[PDB]
Amino acid sequence: MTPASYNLAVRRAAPAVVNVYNRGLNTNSHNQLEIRTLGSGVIMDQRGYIITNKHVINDADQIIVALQDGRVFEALLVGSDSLTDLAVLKINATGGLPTIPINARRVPHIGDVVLAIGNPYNLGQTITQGIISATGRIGLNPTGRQNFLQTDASINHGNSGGALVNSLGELMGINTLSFDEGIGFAIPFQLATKIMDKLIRDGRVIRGYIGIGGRGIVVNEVSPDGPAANAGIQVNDLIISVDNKPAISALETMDQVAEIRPGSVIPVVVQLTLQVTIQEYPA
Amino acid sequence: MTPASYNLAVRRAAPAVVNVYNRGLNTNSHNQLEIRTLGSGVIMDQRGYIITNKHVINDADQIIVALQDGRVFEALLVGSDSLTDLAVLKINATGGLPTIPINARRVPHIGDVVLAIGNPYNLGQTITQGIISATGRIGLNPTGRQNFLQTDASINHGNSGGALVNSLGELMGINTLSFDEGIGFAIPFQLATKIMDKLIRDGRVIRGYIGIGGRGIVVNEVSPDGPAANAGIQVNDLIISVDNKPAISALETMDQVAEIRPGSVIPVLTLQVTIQEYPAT
Amino acid sequence: MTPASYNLAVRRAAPAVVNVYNRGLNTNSHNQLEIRTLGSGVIMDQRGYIITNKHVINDADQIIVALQDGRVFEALLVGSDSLTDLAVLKINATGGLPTIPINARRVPHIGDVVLAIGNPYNLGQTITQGIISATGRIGLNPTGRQNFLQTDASINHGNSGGALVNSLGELMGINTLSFDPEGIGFAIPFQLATKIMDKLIRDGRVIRGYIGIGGRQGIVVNEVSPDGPAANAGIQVNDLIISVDNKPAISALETMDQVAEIRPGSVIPVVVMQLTLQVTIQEYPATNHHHHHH
Repeated sequence: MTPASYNLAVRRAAPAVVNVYNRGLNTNSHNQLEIRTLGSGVIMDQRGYIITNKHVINDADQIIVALQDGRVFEALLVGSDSLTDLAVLKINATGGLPTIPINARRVPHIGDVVLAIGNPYNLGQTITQGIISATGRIGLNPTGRQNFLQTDASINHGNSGGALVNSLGELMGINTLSFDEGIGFAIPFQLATKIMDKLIRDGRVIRGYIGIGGRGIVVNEVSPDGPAANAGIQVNDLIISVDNKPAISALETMDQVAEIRPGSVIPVVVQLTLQVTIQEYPA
Repeated sequence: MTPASYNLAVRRAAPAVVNVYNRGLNTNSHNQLEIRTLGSGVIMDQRGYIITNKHVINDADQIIVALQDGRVFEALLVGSDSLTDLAVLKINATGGLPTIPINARRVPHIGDVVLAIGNPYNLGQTITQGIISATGRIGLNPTGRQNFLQTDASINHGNSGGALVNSLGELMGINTLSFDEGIGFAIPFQLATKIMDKLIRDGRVIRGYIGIGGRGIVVNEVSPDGPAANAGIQVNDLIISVDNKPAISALETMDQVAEIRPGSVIPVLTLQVTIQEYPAT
Repeated sequence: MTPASYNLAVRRAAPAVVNVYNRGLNTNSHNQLEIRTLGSGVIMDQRGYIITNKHVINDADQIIVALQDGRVFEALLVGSDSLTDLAVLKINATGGLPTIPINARRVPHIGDVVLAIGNPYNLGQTITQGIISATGRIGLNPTGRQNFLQTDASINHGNSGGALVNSLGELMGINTLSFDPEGIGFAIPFQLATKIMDKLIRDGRVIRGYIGIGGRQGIVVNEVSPDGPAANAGIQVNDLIISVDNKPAISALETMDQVAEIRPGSVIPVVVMQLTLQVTIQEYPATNHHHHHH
């Protein structure tokens, strides 16, 4: 017979999970480059773009990336995002690079078997398995850990920034050491992809803000003094059209707003059409 | 090729797992119902019965149940049992209720893949995967967590009182934290079912108690003047037969004793013994 | 539609996993064999040899083994090995024994599903599942936890000395509590455990060949310990080894594992760069200092 195994997922995806090293110049008294932090990362494509955790590369003076095939490269930071604890690096790829399998049409399901791939510097590349416990949201509106992907695969320091893949080796998400026990989190791959593209284009993730709450949609708390204030909007009414389409849920409405570029003026129903200019999510 | 997955089990079972909120008036003073303890529960049937843990509902003064589909209900406490940390609730079943898949003929086996489904109101409904490490006894004589079903599927607070199902979505047990590292406990579903019915029938679990720790069956203790001392029972003699059936093993006889109602007199020479309700905990 | 299950692996392998009890005569204040330390062990074959952990049987005044089917036996300590934390026990059972399924041709793969079977006397036989996170090395040459097999199957006190098996019930390794580790367990790869057990059965201890080199179409000497088989012969520091005992000297690790396998006292030819040199291999420097870093 054939022993049950997830080796196919490993062979397919593991070569694209790298070791990421944050090194500093003022870490020791002799001003010699020294490791301050370690982590994992995922090569996204052949141009040399790698996704890792922001907390892994914070304040580094030199970022080194090491691959399983032995190659070592210095990486450049292209940008980071505190809300997702994601950062994007850029290595100068010569001779081709291994890249993570991705299936943009695949829809992750609660209960899908998942493998967490991390290259802890304390024990070599490691793999652990669990399942997807909650799928998380892929929109740009920040809502906290409860909306990241959750899994019971062991996620720890030698995993963080590494990959979460299904049994086919396809990228399900980017492992991230906690947020907000026995449960780990990851940024859904669909959001991790959107964030990387935004970080390459602009050097930061620009989100659309409107300062409103609720749960038609009832404006529960909308007095952040943001845009919703400097326009037609009371602290106790019900909005209808987010812009030109129904405002079912608050969550599924803050995502539309997040994608709206700052400076844009849109029509917020409530039926006195009061226009508002979207701002850039607070620092 | 399709990704390996236990989503089938999830689709079938998760809608039947609910959040349970234990509110309390004499929570801090305004004398207003403040949420004191959260938990999970399993909707068992269309009559609206729900199984959760006894620790979740202790001192509630008001219990609320929220289903994954959004509906919220006030719940009636129909009974609870300390020995198994189970409690039964009942809610309005009018509009139809999602129910947990259950197969009474399904024999659980060590090695079976199981999913632990808990509805914590902090990170939402969470599903974890493991296997059954030990099947546990389904008898009524209380013994201890050791005889409960054991699994390595993460069992925590946002799980406690929730469901443990197999890959078909069928109920294997009810997750319980602890009350007779890496391993969690659950009440086997066959015991949970028997406990729930006894609670519906009498409002409490009534257990037979003879008081003969037979560690044939070699007796070993009958000191608390138990209904054994008050009959033809020594202190270190064996037991060839009880209630008229064989006396093969001790744990299968104690579950048997706990199954006969208190008062009744049966043959245990032969000084017809009288079973008396288990000692109130 | 039958539920997903690893019960088959359980039925084949769990019977071979036993409880091991280590007692001592001066445990209490009455001078009676008092259960000190517990553990698990695995019956490797019908003759009655059993593998368990060294730390479980250390300082044992009497070792007893209890099988799942009830049978209970007193056991003989045939030997142990600190480096791998393994020990071998022997029990005389004339009525047939349940043995662990073993397939010497199976090659373990990273991602293979595994079950950790531990027979503790606190919760009964325990079974947990995970996968192989890293396969580990199988040579005799000392290495430390980093090269044992790694798994996310949970490895604790009630597992140690127990079995790690694949979904067919075949032995992948022997569970061992850490070495050299958060939610990661270690096991001695079965190929290594089998070699160790054979050596313990024959010699009562593991005898490893030593050549005295730390050299990382040839090998580059890094160090040449004082008074070692290499030190006391043609070898100083930057010498290029072409082959040892007339065998292509490709890798340092392969060559070191090859030396560990050579009986001490043997005299072998070591080609360097042309320059043939006769070296008499010694026993591996006796020292329980290997996993300390000190």
